[PDB]
Amino acid sequence: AALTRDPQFQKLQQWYREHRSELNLRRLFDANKDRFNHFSLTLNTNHGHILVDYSKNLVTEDVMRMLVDLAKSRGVEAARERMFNGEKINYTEGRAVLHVALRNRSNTPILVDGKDVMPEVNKVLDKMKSFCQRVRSGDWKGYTGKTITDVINIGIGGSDLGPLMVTEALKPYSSGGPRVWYVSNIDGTHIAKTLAQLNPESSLFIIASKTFTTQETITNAETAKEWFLQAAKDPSAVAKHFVALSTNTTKVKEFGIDPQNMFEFWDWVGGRYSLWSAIGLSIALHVGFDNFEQLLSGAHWMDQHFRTTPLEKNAPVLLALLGIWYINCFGCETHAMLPYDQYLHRFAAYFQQGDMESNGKYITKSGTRVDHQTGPIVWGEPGTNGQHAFYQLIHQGTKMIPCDFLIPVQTQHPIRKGLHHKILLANFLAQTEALMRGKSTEEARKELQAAGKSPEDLERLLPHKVFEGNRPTNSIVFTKLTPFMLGALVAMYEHKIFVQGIIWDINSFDQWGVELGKQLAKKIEPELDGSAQVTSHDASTNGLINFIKQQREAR
Amino acid sequence: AALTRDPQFQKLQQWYREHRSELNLRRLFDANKDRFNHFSLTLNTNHGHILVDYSKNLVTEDVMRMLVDLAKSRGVEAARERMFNGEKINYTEGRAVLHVALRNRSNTPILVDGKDVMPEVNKVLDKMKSFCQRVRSGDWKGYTGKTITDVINIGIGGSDLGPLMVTEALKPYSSGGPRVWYVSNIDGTHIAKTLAQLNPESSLFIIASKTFTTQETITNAETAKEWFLQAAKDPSAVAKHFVALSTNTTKVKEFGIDPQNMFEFWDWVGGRYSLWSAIGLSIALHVGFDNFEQLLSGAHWMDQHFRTTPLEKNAPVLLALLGIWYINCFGCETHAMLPYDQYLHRFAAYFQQGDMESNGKYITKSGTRVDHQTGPIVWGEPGTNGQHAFYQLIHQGTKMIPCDFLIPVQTQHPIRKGLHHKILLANFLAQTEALMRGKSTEEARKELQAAGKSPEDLERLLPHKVFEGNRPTNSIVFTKLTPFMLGALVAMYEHKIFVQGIIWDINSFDQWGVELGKQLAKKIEPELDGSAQVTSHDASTNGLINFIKQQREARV
Repeated sequence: AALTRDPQFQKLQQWYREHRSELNLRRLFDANKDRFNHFSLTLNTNHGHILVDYSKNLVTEDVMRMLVDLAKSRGVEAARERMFNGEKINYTEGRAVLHVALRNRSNTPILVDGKDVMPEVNKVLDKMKSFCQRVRSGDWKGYTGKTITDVINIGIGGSDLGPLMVTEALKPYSSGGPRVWYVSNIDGTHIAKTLAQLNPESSLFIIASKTFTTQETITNAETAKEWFLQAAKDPSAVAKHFVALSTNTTKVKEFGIDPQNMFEFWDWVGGRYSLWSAIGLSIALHVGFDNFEQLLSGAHWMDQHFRTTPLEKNAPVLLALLGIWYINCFGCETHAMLPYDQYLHRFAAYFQQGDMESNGKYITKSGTRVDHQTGPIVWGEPGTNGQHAFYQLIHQGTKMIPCDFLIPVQTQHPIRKGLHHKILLANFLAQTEALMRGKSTEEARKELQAAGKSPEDLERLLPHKVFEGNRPTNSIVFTKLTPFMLGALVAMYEHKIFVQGIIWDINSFDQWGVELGKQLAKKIEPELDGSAQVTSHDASTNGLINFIKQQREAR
Repeated sequence: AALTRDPQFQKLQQWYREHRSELNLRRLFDANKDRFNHFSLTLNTNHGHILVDYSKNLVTEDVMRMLVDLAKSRGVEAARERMFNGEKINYTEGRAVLHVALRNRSNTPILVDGKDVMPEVNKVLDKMKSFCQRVRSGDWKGYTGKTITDVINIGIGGSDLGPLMVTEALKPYSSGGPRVWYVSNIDGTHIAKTLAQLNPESSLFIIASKTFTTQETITNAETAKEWFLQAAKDPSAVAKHFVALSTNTTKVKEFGIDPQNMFEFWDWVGGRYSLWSAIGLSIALHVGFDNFEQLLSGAHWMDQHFRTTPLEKNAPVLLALLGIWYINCFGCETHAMLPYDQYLHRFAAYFQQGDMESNGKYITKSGTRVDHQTGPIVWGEPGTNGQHAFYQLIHQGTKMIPCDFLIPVQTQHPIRKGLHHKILLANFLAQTEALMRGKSTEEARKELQAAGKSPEDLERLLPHKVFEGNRPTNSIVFTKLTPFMLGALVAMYEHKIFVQGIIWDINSFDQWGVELGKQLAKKIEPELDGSAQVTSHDASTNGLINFIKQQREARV
């Protein structure tokens, strides 16, 4: 595969084989009091600063140089330019990759097949702005003349996770907006428990689906429309309560949706990169279009940082390279994302899709199977909650787990004269310090003697109180989690994912891996109907189906 | 370490070396039309059936036999009896491990230091029952004479995740109960945004902490009490709106809560095993104490299953053993929990604590460092949501990821004459079928030809459409997600975690790993006050602190 044959990758491997045991963070920090300055970036966006502190990583200046040389050798800069120039870098689907055009506040032309996309982008944005103002002002009324109080986004995957994560993160900015609800699961619990809390007269449903044929989304959409019409009766009332994020005008009209309330997007918007498009309509409804534009503008800022900054100082590149080091050299299967911010409680879950569906791949551009690792398993919960759930394992288990710790300097809720945020910050800082430093046998012994333990007591407990440390982390600290700042942070990780995928020589922008399960579910659905035993699959699938049929009729 | 020196483990590692490249699930199923019968268990709890189908695992009868031989050699049954008999098996802390006592509905005596714990378990349960009846009926009035409409649990870690997961999972059983809210993060967003939605006249706060010194919980509690008194003014009104769940009578009294408003538990209730105790009070308030007793009864049934069933047919043991196989022979770092149930959306997150804080260890009973893997990273989201997020990596990534797929046969919401649940069941079944079967080059080529692709386009696309398969799963199917059945399922994984801990010779029941971060946060706290530069740590900690101080004063 391309990566394994790359001479800079082999150089990196050889260094790792020879020098791994020099990489002790305590020793590295004791030997270089300038280490923070050498291995951190400060970004001034003009709308807050971002400090990317990567100094608690198992790197030296030589390792960083080797990693930048690998990004050069693997052609990261040229790939980036192909992305931004509208070239068809989604090569298995023959498609451009232009989430960057969605937020191109400069309106610099970006051509696909020699035709600037920016006018179509801005046309949809202008329709979003108009519709948002009509709904939020009370001008748009439901079928009995009431203003909209609840907006229900129905969609799966990329049509769900981004808008949910952002409206959760930007909840303080929703004054004057309707409540937002997200229905994604086909499990009928999800739509049913949502509908039970809503009034049809004042609810607006947003059906998010390019095809308007997606099975889970359209089934949920049909269930919502049945509930709605059980109240309203008149099919013409659907057009006051249902809009579409889609291009299938025919299916949209057939559903009962006025086609001027179809908000379009394009094939070069991947679902897991789509919150910047029409898919973000629920964001703009909730926090207002001005704040949605701020979200776009932050992403645009980070797009320019990624385009103009030398690789050795380029935040998404450096994040990507550190990840390559831990994945392909240390062999770490996972990457933890730990935001110390309750509003970001769905941030890690968003990047499960964005990272794992992008880079959970094993065929390269040439059709060759990889012979190395690709994307990691991403996971996490917000701090400080995760501290009382799983940090025991991060500190004292048998797994090396690279962690990104993120936090805003300024809280949206400075209650108690700042006391809560002060304690939050202190834990953010202490945890990465603890992971780095650990606590030696001698240090733990001293503590146990001071506590008065008997000599046999102390020797018993002592090994359990030792922290081996040397556990690496990134700390990402930013002034305040505003719409602009969130946009910049999300875009940063988008470009990290891109850089990693170029290095591995995979297509970060397709998802052929979802097809087999879809095909097999369609074959099973009709077999569940009626009471006959099923024999057409492997013995386990049959056995499960026949247990299901047996237990359908248990009291 | 003990495990590595165990002769049955060595025989497992040899079998793995000599036959690993022989375990292909398509071939196993083709060779053995009885593979599902031989590699599944059906349990009749008398309150729903449980099918634990472990046949899509990379195992043969010989592996399963070697795995059970390991369980006997590592002494799982004796260790189990020690736990159930009240011995001090939390050996680093000198404590018993008796969450099974909390749900011991048979009231068989369990002695600790020569005294039966059951009378006190039941005294607290009776107190919980009376309190829940009074609050739920409207008998219990707030300071202005109103009934309670909102219950707010303030607690973190083990005093939060359990009660939250269960109230979320059992939301259909909460008709007539007050709304429940969970405040856990120290981040002031969490309490602030909650208090803004509440009326002090009808909100009941529950302060949950064994110790009652958890800094996050006591700070949150003080913030809530300040807010409450801003409206109520009269400090004696606090006894009508605040109760405590703790082991520390004295710390609770020192906070200013009336002592008959304290619901006690005991040092042998680990926080991450504590929802069965007083810590479950918010569950009982929300769904009623009768449904809480069913939850306890479910766990009690699984406790008896675990205690009385031969190892080779014992559900928690078999799950544990399959985990050992994937962790210590295949080297899988992670274990995914994928319930096809939106009500279980917080189940995986609960077992992140239950599994990873228990078995995320590296020192054995003899004080020796392990020289093998211990507990995995647990993660997951409910299906079908996870399906559209990260299954691409499970199918076509470079990682082996043992997955548990869980689903109830009967939905709580049989809308559209069952259509939604039919589709959910189909996806539940197809995904494990797909992970097992894959799709070969030959099969993918035929599909592309049938779809009319040109030879150039076919050959360009073909390798991307191939699924290597052979990815193993458990399927856990149960009649219905009732209070009883949730109790049985949570207990089943508790005992899985116990068995794995005994096999690795670690302590599943301590958590010394959390101390260093707590000590270092206490030192940093005072340093954040005032504008002075901090120089007392490593350069990164200093540099972060000084950036925080710089930017605290920024106007964005």
